[PDB]
Amino acid sequence: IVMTASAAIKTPQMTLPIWNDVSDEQADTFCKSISKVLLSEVIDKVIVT
DNA sequence: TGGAGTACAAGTGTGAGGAAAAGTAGTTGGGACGAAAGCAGTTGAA
Repeated sequence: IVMTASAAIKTPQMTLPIWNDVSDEQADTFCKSISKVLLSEVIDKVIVT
């Protein structure tokens, strides 16, 4: 912050307030709609013959 | 009964020897407490 005035922070974050009518089950479904999903994450095996 | 030759010693010049403790002659030994970060004008080619 004080030195270097870095536009490239190591861990840039963003805090998102959710509404007062949206629930926790609706919000956990919502976090999945944003997060990056590699194709690696859904693969159990790759068998190559 | 006088002289002709002649070895024994009194007597006279030439250099050659003797010695030592000082110095100097050739080899070998030895002398040399530093494998740091995000960042920026220049600068890579697209």
